[PDB]
Amino acid sequence: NNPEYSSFFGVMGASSAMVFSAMGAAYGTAKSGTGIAAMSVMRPELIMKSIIPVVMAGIIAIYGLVVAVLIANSLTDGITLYRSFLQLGAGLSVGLSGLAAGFAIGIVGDAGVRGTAQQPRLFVGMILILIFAEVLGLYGLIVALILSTK
Amino acid sequence: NNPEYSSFFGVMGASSAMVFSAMGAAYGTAKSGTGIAAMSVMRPELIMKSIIPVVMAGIIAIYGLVVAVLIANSLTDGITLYRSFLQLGAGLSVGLSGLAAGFAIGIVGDAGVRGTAQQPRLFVGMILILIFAEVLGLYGLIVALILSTK
Amino acid sequence: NNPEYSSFFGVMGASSAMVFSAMGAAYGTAKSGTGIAAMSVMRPELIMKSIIPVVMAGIIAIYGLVVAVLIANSLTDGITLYRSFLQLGAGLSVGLSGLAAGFAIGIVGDAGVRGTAQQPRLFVGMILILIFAEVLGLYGLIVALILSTK
Amino acid sequence: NNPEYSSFFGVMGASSAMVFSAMGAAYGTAKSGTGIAAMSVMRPELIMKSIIPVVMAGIIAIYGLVVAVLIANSLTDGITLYRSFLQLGAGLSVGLSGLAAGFAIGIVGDAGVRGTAQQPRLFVGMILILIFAEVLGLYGLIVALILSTK
Amino acid sequence: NNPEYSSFFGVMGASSAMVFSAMGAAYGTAKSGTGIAAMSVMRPELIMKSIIPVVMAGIIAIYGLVVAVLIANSLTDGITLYRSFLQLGAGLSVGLSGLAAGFAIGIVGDAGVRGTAQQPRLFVGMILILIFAEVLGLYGLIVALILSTK
Amino acid sequence: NNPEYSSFFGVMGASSAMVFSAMGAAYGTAKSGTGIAAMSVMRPELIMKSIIPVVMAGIIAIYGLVVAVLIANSLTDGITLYRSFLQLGAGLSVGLSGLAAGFAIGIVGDAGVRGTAQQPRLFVGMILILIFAEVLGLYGLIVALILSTK
Amino acid sequence: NNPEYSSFFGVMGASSAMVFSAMGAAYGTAKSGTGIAAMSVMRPELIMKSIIPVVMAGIIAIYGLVVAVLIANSLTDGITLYRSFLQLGAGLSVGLSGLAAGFAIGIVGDAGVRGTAQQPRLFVGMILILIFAEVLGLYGLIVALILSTK
Amino acid sequence: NNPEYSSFFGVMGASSAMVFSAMGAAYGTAKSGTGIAAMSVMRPELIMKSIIPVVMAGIIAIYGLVVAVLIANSLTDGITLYRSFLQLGAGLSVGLSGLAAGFAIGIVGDAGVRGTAQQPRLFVGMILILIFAEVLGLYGLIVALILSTK
Amino acid sequence: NNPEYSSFFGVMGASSAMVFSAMGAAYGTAKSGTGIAAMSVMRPELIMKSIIPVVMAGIIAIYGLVVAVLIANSLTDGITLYRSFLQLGAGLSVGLSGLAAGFAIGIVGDAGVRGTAQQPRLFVGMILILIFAEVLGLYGLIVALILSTK
Amino acid sequence: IHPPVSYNDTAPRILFWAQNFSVAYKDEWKDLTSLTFGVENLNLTGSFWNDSFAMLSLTYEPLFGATVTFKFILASRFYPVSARYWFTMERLEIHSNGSVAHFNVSQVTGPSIYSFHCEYVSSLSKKGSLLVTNVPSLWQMTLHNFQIQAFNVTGEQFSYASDCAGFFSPGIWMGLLTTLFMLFIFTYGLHMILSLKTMDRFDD
Amino acid sequence: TGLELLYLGIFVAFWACMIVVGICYTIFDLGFRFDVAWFLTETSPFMWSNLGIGLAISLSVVGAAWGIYITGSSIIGGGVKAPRIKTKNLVSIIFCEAVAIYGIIMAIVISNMAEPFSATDPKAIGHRNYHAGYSMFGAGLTVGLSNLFCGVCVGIVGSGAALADAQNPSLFVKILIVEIFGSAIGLFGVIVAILQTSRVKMG
Amino acid sequence: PYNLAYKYNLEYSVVFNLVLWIMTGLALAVIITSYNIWNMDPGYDSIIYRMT
Repeated sequence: NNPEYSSFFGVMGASSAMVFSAMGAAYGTAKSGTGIAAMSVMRPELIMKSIIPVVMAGIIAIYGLVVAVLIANSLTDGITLYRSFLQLGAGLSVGLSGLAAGFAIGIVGDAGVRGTAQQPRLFVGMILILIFAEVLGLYGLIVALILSTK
Repeated sequence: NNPEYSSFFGVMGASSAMVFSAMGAAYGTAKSGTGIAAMSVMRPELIMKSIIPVVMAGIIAIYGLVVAVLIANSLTDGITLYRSFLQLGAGLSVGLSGLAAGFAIGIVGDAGVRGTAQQPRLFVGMILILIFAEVLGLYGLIVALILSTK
Repeated sequence: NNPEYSSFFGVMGASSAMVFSAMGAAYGTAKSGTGIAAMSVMRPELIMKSIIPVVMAGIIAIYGLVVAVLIANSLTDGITLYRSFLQLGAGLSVGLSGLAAGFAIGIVGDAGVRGTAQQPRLFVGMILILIFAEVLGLYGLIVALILSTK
Repeated sequence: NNPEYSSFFGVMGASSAMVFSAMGAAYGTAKSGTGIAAMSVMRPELIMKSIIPVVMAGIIAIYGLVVAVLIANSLTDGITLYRSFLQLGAGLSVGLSGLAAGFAIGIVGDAGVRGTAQQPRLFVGMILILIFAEVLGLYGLIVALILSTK
Repeated sequence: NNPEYSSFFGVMGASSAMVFSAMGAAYGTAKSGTGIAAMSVMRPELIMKSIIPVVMAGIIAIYGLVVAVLIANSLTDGITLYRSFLQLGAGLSVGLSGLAAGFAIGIVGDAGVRGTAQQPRLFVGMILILIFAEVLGLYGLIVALILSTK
Repeated sequence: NNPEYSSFFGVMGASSAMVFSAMGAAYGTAKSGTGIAAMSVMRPELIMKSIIPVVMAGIIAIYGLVVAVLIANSLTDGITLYRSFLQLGAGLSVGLSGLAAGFAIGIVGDAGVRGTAQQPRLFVGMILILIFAEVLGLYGLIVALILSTK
Repeated sequence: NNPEYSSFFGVMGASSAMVFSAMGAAYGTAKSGTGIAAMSVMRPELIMKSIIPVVMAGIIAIYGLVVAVLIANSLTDGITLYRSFLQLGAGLSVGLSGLAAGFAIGIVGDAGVRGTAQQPRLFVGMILILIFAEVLGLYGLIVALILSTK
Repeated sequence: NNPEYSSFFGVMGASSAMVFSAMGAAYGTAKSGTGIAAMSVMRPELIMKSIIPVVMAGIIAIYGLVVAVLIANSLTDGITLYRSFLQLGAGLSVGLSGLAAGFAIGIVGDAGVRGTAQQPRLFVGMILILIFAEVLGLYGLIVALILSTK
Repeated sequence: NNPEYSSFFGVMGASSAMVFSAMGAAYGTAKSGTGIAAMSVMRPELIMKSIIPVVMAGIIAIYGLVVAVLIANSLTDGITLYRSFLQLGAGLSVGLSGLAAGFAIGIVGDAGVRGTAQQPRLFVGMILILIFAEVLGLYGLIVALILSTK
Repeated sequence: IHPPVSYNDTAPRILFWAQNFSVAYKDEWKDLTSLTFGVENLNLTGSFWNDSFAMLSLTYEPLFGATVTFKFILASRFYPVSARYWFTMERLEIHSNGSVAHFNVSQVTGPSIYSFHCEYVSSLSKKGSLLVTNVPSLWQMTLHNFQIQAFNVTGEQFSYASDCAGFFSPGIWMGLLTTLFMLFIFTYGLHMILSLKTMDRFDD
Repeated sequence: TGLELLYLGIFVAFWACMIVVGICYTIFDLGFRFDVAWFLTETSPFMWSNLGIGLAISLSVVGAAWGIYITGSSIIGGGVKAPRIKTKNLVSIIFCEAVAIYGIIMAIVISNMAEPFSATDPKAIGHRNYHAGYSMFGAGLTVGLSNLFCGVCVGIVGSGAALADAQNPSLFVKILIVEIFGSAIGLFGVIVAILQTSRVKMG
Repeated sequence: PYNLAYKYNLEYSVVFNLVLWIMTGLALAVIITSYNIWNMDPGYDSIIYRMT
């Protein structure tokens, strides 16, 4: 029969998927918000357009939530150790990829908002770079989904 | 079987849910309070409005308290190991997500408060960014509840 | 029946409840002491009025003492390993929560008293922020009581 | 018979293949994004050309995703320990090679963008350097394909 | 009957009490001595009064000594492992709580004597903050007594 | 006979042969790219001639790739622990040797190109020094080929 | 019927009682020596008065020596594991207490002699602080003697 | 007879003998290359003379190569643990000696390459210090040969 | 008869006695010697007097050598485990005590020689402080002889 | 779960359990699990239990045409380095028709107050080879999940279980320490190489 | 503090794990598993002996090269303005290299002590062989680390002496005594290594 | 029943060390890479001096 401690790795997959995605989103929001705060003192009207980096950072927390809820609803008492490993792998693959995407979003958003304060034309390029930064968390989600549903 | 030590992981879930959420709130209150003190030297009328970040930092700790109380009520001497792991997962998911939310709130509150000292229009932008940051703690709470009541 | 190492976690819960809470209160009192002394050079009349952060730091050590005495009194020879884990969890929940609350109280006390030296309007705001930092240790105490009595 | 713990190395192979490629792409996107933002203050015309470093960084994340998908698709519960180790090797070889490639892309992209603002002649050499820094991800991908499909 | 390694935790209780209380008292004395040496240059008549922080730092070592002697007297060849755990808990409580008290007393006394060089009215506030920082060692002693005589 | 876990060292040999070679080459490309960007502002004509350090940083990755491909094509299922160790040894001897060669290439390329901006006669000396730094990767390749084909 | 490895702990008792007291006394002599020299470049007549902290640091090493000789004389091949634990406890409680007293004496002596050059009145205050620091090593000695002569 | 894993230590001998020698030679080449690049801009005609420390770093690498090749050819399948550990000893003997000798060559070569530009008489002095810095790697090679041919 | 591994701790006693005493002597000689050399250009006639700290540092190496020779002479292959521990204790109690004495001697020699170069009358005070610092090595030697000859 | 074999001398003295107990003679593998566990007619005659020496003499009548006997021989004694009576299975001894074949048992040891468990106490190299012979022999044996306790036995229960499966083994220890020395050397070298620097300026 | 954070984190995590593991083993009565005897006995004597030789030479070279660059940097720098330095202050280099010479001599001497066993049961390996292994390891550590510290010390003093010579030629012959006193530590390490391996015979 | 021992597999040393050291390596790699990204030079120093 399957081992008793098997559910541990699945539960850690869920908690990791949520925790590291939350850390990535927190860092992204922190840096982007600092950028917006510095930008505002000079260019007030850009404040709302410049919240977009915060939103793209929050996407990463939403991705972590998706994987965490999916794993949590997939957990069972008799979970085979193989499924527990799949869930742990998916959880980390989304959580740490989201952490990296949060780093990218935070740094790019801070620098890009500060720049867009000084030169409005940057906004489009900043959005493109933020998209390239967020698609990393998206790829992490894809890997997590393939692992988990497998 | 249900080994004799099984409740250890549930107790650690409760302890984590409270401790890590409290540290998130403590940081989100320390940074925010330093920012408020630095701002108030010149804008004494903004203190009450600028206390909001402290309130959301406290909300993080309240999420932690909710999940910690839930785990501590779900604990039992014969708690099966699978349930104990679920509770540990909930504890970490709320605690460390609240810690990330607290860091985000602290940084955002400090920067935005020092900004709204100099540009009042930044206040509502701060409010939006802070709600985004606190929604990270809320996601942590959601996953924690799902795990604990799974 | 009960393993004879069961009381180790009880004694470590008591020792954590006191040690970590006292470290938090000590840091709070140290930072508040530096802040108070620095302010008092120019604003001596505020010396006594500005003792509040120290008091709200000592309250954290009082929470630690209450929980530690509870555990120490509730710790018999044949303590069930599950109950010993409960007491360890209570000790950590109060101790590290008091550590977080003490860090927040210390930083806020330093900032708030230094500001009050300059802007008298900041005293009520500082007290509000200190109350928010203190309720974290209070949450820790509540969770610790739930675990200990459970 | 094959050990139940065999799949752990495969799931870590997939998770690593994605996580480290994501970290490399995140560094490459972040530093190149700060470079683009700093450049755009003076030379807005160059944003859409200077975006190329970010595309190079993203291709590393795509390499990571492809290898992670191969591994995840090839996972099973009875996966023989030999195939599990092969998949861990593929995951590391592409993940950390992409990590190094993304770090090189970030550094050279930032330097090349900032230099191209000053000296347009630098663009072609920047393209060559980015290609040399990026084919490291391709070598990692080749090794990972061999190990994973072996 | 009772394990032979039982006495190890008791002797660590005693040595921990003394060592950590002595380290707290030593840190407090060192910081207060540096403060007194800096202050005395301009205000020689304050050297004798400014030794109060040193006295309250030494009282922490006295707490540690009392708990250490209690544990040392309680040690005997066949003490139950439970009693040894109690003595370890008392030692850690008194010693590390006194260490925190010594840290607080050191910083408070240094800052307070340096301030009292300038604003004589700071002395009463310094004494009160020292009392608050010192009752942490007293809480450690109370918990240590409750554990050690149980 | 040929324990089940024997392939692990060979697979790690392949992973090292690629990863550490890639990191050496990535550092070389990054450092030499920064040097070339700095040099190209004032001496545009030198950029295409000065890409040699980047080429020699890339060649380290070809060494790593060759050894990694040879190891990957020399991995049967029941590989003897002796051959698995040989392939780990080849992987390290080429990967870490390439890492050292990459550090040498990076430092020498940065210094040499930024100097050749000032003094044209330094170019041939830089090429010789880069050859001496490069043949370290070649010595690693030689040892790795001997070990891996043994 | 006792373990042959029992005497290891008593040997470490003596070894700590000497090593840590020697380290504390070395620090107390070193800091005090730098202070005495830097003072003597200007006020040579204070050398012999200011040598006091060095002597009080040396008394810490004498405490360590007395305890180490006592433990060494107490060692035997058949020493019970209980007595060996007593002697390790005594060794630590004298050695590390002397280490703390040595740090305190060193810092206090350095600062005190430096000040006593500037303010002759500070001499008695310095001596009192140094007596308080020395009494910590004395408490370590008392605990060590109690334990080692149980 | 001999344990299955006996070849690991000889393999590590070979890989270390190459890797550490490569790292020493790389450090030597990098430091000497920085020195030569700095020297060339002011005194171009000394480049080819000043390239000597790089030659000696290459010689260190060759010592490593010789020992590594010897061990690799000595590694048979049934290698006794005694021969395997002899070869590990030789691997460290050449690798770490070559590492230190390479560091010394790098530093003295940098200093002497710079010095020769300001004071040409120092050329022979630099060479004479360098041959002493390299006979250390030669010593390591001697001991490695003796060990690996014992 | 005695265990196989017993002589290990005696061997390490000898190795510690020499390694740590060599560390202390080397540091004392190096620190005092750089002090002496830097002094000598200002005051060439003081060198033969300033050598005294170097001799005091050498005496630490002599203590280490004496204890190490005693251990190595008494240490037979099959000594009792109790004697092996005694010799390890003597080795540490001379080696690390002599290390502390070496640090004290180095710091005091550097400071005192530099001061004496500026103020001749500091010489005798420096001699006294050096005696107090070097006597720690003598205490280590006494404990080491007692343990090793017991 | 079939019950353990319990050699009784006024009380359970020797407890012996194995999930799958198989033997082979000239490669004719046979299974003795059913013939051993749960059969009330098992022939343990010739077994012996000193206070410091034990011998479990299992016997099977028709097997391989002769009444074969397997004597598991263990001892327990006071190891002065620690106050504990440690027990070791000295050997295993197979009596065929007119001859005896000896297997030494390499790693079966533990505190006498605890039982000893080990997956695959078997003579096959594929399965740990805890049983061993220096002289080539006709017999082979495998005891999947072999658990035994011959001293300080309490009723029908095995005491707590020591076992061979540990966190570390001698080979892994040698490898880890060699790798730790190499990692110190590499970290020193990498610290020096990383702390390299390049000039930020050049002369005129 | 970048790399030192990694070092400190590894150190602190390792020792926290060791404290927790020791407490757990002791408390759970599992102390009988923590067989330091089994470790020291099964870990082959060859490992200890060859680590001893390798370190005996390699740490001595890490000392010699370290001192050589410490003192060579100063020799060259001071020689830029005072070229007379180069010929005279080479004695510091000679003293640093004598340390590596001690290293090779003792490494060869120790390697002369290793012999094969053809025995693998610890009772058959025996006290003599285990002692040979540990004593060669001890000699290796003794000579290697004593020489490392001695070379570093002599390098520091030689740098000081070269800088002093840069400004007063007569100064060198008197500062050289400090280098001699430093150098004596390597000889002491060699003596202790010889005595450690005085009665060693593998076989 | 019978207090039978937990059935630890004989390969426990190998699997334990593989897991422990592979995971330590991966964790250290993640921590170091994330530290480098976290303390990455933010690059907007060309903007800072106006904002400060």
